[PDB]
Amino acid sequence: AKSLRASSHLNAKSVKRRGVFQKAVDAREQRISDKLKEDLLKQKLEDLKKKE
Amino acid sequence: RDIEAENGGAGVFNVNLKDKYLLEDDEWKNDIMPEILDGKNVYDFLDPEIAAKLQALEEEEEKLENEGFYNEIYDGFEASEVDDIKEKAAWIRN
Amino acid sequence: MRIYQCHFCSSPCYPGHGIMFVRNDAKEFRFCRSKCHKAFKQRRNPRKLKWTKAFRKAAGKELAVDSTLTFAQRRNVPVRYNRELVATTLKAMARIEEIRQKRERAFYKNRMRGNKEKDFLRDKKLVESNPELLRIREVEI
Amino acid sequence: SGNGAQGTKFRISLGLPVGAIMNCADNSGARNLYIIAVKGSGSRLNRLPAASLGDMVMATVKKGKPELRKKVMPAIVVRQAKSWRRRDGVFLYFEDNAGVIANPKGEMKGSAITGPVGKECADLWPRVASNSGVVV
Amino acid sequence: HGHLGFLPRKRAASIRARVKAFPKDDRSKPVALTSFLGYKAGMTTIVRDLDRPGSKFHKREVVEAVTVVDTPPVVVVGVVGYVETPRGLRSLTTVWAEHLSDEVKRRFYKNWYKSKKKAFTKYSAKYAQDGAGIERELARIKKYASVVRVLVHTQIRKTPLAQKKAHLAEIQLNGGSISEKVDWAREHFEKTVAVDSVFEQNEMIDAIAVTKGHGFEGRAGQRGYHSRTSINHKIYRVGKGDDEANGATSFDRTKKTITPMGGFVHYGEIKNDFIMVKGCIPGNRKRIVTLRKSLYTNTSRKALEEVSLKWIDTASKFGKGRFQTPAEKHAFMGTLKKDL
RNA sequence: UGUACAACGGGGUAUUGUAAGCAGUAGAGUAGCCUUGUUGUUACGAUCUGCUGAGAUUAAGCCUUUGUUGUCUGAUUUGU
RNA sequence: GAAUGUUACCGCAAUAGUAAUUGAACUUAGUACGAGAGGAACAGUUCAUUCGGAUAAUUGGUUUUUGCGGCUGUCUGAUCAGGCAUUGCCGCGAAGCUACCAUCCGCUGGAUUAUGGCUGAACGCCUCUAAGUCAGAAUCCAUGCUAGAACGCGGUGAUUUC
RNA sequence: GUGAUUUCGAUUAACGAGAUUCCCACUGUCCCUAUCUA
RNA sequence: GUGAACAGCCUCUAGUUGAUAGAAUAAUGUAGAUAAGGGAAGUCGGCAAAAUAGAUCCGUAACUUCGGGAUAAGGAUUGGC
Ligand SMILES: [Zn+2]
Repeated sequence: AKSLRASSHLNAKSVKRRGVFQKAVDAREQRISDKLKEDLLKQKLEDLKKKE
Repeated sequence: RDIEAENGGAGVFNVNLKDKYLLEDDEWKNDIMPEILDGKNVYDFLDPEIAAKLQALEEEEEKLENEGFYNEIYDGFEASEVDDIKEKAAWIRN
Repeated sequence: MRIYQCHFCSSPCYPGHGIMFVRNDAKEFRFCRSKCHKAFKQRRNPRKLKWTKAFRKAAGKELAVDSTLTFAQRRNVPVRYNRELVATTLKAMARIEEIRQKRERAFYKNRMRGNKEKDFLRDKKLVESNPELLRIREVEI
Repeated sequence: SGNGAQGTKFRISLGLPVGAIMNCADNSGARNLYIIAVKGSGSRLNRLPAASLGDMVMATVKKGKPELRKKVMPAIVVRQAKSWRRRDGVFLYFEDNAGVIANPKGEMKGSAITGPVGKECADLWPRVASNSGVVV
Repeated sequence: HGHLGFLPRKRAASIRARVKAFPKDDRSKPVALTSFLGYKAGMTTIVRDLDRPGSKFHKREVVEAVTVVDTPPVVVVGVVGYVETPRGLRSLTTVWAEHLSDEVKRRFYKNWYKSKKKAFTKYSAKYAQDGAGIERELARIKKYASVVRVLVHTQIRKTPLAQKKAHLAEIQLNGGSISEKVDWAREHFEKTVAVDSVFEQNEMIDAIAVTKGHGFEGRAGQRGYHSRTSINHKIYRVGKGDDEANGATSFDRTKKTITPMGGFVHYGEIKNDFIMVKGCIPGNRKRIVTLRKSLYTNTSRKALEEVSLKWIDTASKFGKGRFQTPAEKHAFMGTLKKDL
């Protein structure tokens, strides 16, 4: 059987990873960043409520 | 198999089995059918004229409520007297 | 998923819970817990075991036949999916369970009528039969 | 899953080690099936090979017909007393242990199977499915 | 016998297991935390409606064990810059937020009740008129640091734990330039970061924790209480604390939270955000656990498939629980003696 | 000197399987009485039934707490 | 575990160890190839074997929870409530422990070997080799994982009133 | 000197802390361990 | 008292409360137990454990020196009132 370190299956994994998997990763990270910005804005709005 | 090949190919294509559903409305084809609610199976309660049967049930319920289906002294002595007797009994048992 | 009911005590069986025994005549007994399963293996009678719904309904601790109780059965004829029908079912299930709770409380109260009378009779017998301890009670008070 | 099975087989709790006698659940004329080996059994030192529902074993006939005795033949396990977990969510078990005689290609030697057949065994062996009257 | 890579079998130096590798950074991406802190709060069971083409269980439902990790938002209280040297990474500067809660100030004491609680009182004097010293140190980090990590601490007072001392850790910031990382940290000083701004559902994460201790076992010696890093645990649900119906799915309409009847055993109820992770993770209930992002871009269809949960088991774990809610229990049993 | 801690108590959650006492016109029958029956009568009587999913236990490594009572301190050592 | 002012928190990483394995199934396909009989593989998917590290939601086992109930003999006048029978015996039994008897998880870059080459002399032909250079094995070194030098190192907090 | 007795050097019931091969039953001997008490 | 019983178990009269103590409860050891499915596959070797066990009724083979074998084997039953 092909090993975990098998070069052919490693090349196949690399070419697969370069595509749809990485696209999913990038979209996920963008959404996570957007909701992190939303979280910061929410806390800053609570601080603004305190000031007001 | 042509649609499968165009989309993903065999082993990665994910066919939507709700697309060939024959319903009164097409927008209902992509809907989640609930099955659990408070320890009951929804499919068990799923049947036509459920509204008519529930109307009959509520009518019988109103009749029972009208008839009074949902609702401290003894001979010789009053409420305080029976309370004193019960208090003495509890004291004796203790 | 399907919520089953225990063959022995009739308690609900949820996914993964309990154990199933398939007999050679190919009928499946689902047990909610090893207590019920072991009682079944010992061949005890649920209708005799007081903590089972079989015994309770047999002996009259609770109602076995009721208009609310007739609503739920295993449907062997499927119905076409209809969103309005599903929403009406979701409403009616809560309404029916509420009505069944009211009827269950009424049935229990009807079962337990007379308890106050028996308690008063026993208290009267005890107080009358013990006049000498009332003297000590009054000495304290 | 050896030769004749249909697709992949998941792990099921082992119930029948080598040297076990199970019932024979077909009308081939055998009364029991004595396990001498289990096909597709991974090797570990000082471990008895064992079989589960849906497995193919090699068995002799301890009790049955004189023609069917004396010969090692393939059999397929269709019932086990040992409880196993079904992936949809149930732990279940049968009353006894039972298997059916078969050829190397998985075809049933007999004509029908008596008693419930394990769903896993039926879905793995199409001939068992064809000859089953009760599937769980 | 045994895997020789897990030698020596000695006790972990700390109860909080160390993260020894963060994901490789990509500067073009936005600023994100690589890791999060939580407390292990028991396990339960779910029914998943599986969509996995090729499988014998495609379009069929399976029952899975899951772990629940109680994750109230972490508080950002500091930043540390690292410079690479011919001898490895070296920390050059630590900058702290102006105010720190008693929850984190307890971490700096062995005997809190007896102390004058002077910790960081002289540090707070740097935010006096211009913040010039704080700004100079942040400028130093921006100029020389090649790796920036943020100091965060857990809000252990939001948990059912008897411990009042918060756990403090470094979390690597990935994405953006060094100056953008430092700006993000400075903006988030004394602010909370929620678990859903770090992770999301269907994502594969890694669990780093110290395992269950077993004392002396028969060569003989210490068994358990080792640092372990388990990888590729799928997130089945990121729940919200302020959300009723935490345990309700689209298929199960019962309005109920994630907390089982009677509470988790040896751990209270879940009243915060939580992570439902498929399978088991190292550690036992109440242990502090570190959740890390995947080190590599996973090439599995398992990392891609969406999770559709049908039902979450909220029956009692304190016995052979049969009822999901107390209302269901009452509706089954009926009217008891003390109800009248 | 606190959304402090503890001991009790309260509520959940579980385990078992229906407590003690009393009552019955339920109980193989036997004896006693006599208003010789067509639910005549009395004593004993394994067991049965109702009060009664009752009663008991439930953290000791379960969860929770607008209650009650209390506690909040001794000793040693460490300096560029 | 003493000592490197004290004490506390967060880190670095020299060095040492190191782990994954094999089979099958779908599709490619009844295709390439073949008078026929027969009949592959790469890319894309899904499982299992052996081994390892965990874990206790569920199922199973276990009970001094002597938790609840039951039984024999004797003893406390009887009832109640209990004692003794070296865990008296029996049924169930939470919690804990635990099982291939249960569940989960176990990767990806450089440099190479054999070999196949490019340019190219030696040797006015030629030549994969001499200078140079491209690919390439489950190999090597890294990545990752475990420990962390108690005489390796860094950052940071607080540092005694008589 | 032989060692009951009978029958035809062989044979022999009853008995044995004597020796050997199997059978049923049984099982933690084992697959494969796990738990409880002192 | 139970019981066939000077057995074992509990009690009355009489006697004793002696054995270095305290705190913890990891592995291991010794003694005593339980266990899914399988059932000798373990081992030189069923070693050790398990299973059997009292009494009443029925029933009992080969062989035999006619005395035995024999509690052969194999079934049913056992409380309280
Ligand atoms: Zn039960």
